[PDB]
Amino acid sequence: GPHMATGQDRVVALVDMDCFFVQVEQRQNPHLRNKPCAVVQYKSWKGGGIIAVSYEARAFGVTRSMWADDAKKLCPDLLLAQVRESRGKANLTKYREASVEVMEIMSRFAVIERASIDEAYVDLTSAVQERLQKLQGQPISADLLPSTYIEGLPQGPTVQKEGMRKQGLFQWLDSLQIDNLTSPDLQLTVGAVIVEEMRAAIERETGFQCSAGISHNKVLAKLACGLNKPNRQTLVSHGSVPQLFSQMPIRKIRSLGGKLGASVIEILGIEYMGELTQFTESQLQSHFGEKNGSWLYAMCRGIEHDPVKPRQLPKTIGCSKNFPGKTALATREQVQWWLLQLAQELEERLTKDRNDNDRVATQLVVSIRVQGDKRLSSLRRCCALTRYDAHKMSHDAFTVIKNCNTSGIQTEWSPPLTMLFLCATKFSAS
DNA sequence: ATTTTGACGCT
DNA sequence: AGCGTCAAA
Ligand SMILES: [Ca+2]
Ligand SMILES: [Mg+2]
Ligand SMILES: [Mg+2]
Repeated sequence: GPHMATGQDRVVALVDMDCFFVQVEQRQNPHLRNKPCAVVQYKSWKGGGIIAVSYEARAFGVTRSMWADDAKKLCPDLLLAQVRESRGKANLTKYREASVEVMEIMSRFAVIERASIDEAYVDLTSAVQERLQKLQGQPISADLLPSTYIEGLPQGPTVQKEGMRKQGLFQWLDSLQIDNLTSPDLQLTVGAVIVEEMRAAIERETGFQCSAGISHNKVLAKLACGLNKPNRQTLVSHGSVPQLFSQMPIRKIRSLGGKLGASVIEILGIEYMGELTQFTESQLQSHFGEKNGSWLYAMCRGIEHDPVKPRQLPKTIGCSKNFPGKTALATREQVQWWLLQLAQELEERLTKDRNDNDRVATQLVVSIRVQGDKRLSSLRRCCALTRYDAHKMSHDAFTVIKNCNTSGIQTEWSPPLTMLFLCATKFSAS
């Protein structure tokens, strides 16, 4: 009771751009705005693979990973924007640069952890304390929270979505204890005010809309974010966790969407996150290991301590290309030419990175896949990255992989290569 | 024949 | 160091 830590010590937000690559293309081409549209890579095979989908097109059932020919079967008027191709491969530069726009805006408000090209965690604890001091116990107006949902509300004794949103927000604000600067619910509420301001700044200065979750840790913030998409933000309080988790499939919590979450379900014979509360910490550790067991015991109670790491820039810079089916590289000069294309894109991005961010990569990671291999990577080998030189980098990658060739033949390559991947890693300040 | 990414844990 | 997991668009 009095010594039971409740995981209410921080205010953490997760901001995620809505249908991000689509929004980048729609900002560039106004003909695509407010339309069912998608972003596609390549075009020859089945119209290209869809990698992002507007909410208008999602209403027709269009999804990511769909071939555009099939998506057009669901959505005959679907508009498409193609990823740029350079040196024979898809090139994501436009989206990386849009991401920088958004991340630099967010960093004005607080320390951020770049979580992916279009999402960042925000540690708002300090900013919240300062805003609380400036407000002088003044109550928080619903007008400061015009796109915020309070998960779990309204409850107790309208048929429209905005009307529900407002009633729950009213109930929340009417219950708030604003005279206590230490109340975690008030801190989350002020966090939500700041996130409204952050999201307005992002939209004003880029045109991009986003959603956000606000809660006491990264996992709950990430979950909250997805509850009301697009263009809305959701506050998940500590008190909301029991009800929220009671029907929440385990696979919806970050890191449990894969094999571990499957084993939790299988071994324990449960379906929802809240059912985890009925096991002791030692039981969970026995099944899933010391670290996972401790994490699960705390997480099913809404508690998690993983910090928002101060890192706005990616730690690796990589280029990769698949060679599916019959395109798999079967000659030496094929392998070498594609290694060079990858190395040239890598050198461009690396030189830009060094100029912008005062750092130099020191290691080159070469990874390949062989035809008929189960895994995504069949082999991974490192070498020194000493010069931002695409010919040297491609030569060194070839040197470290040349020995994979089972061909007794000079020119030929066997087994054929279905994937090449060059990654620059191990950055040092420059 | 989703493809092209990025972070982190285990041994 | 190399492999595997989990996740983004
Ligand atoms: Ca997104
Ligand atoms: Mg995202
Ligand atoms: Mg997504």
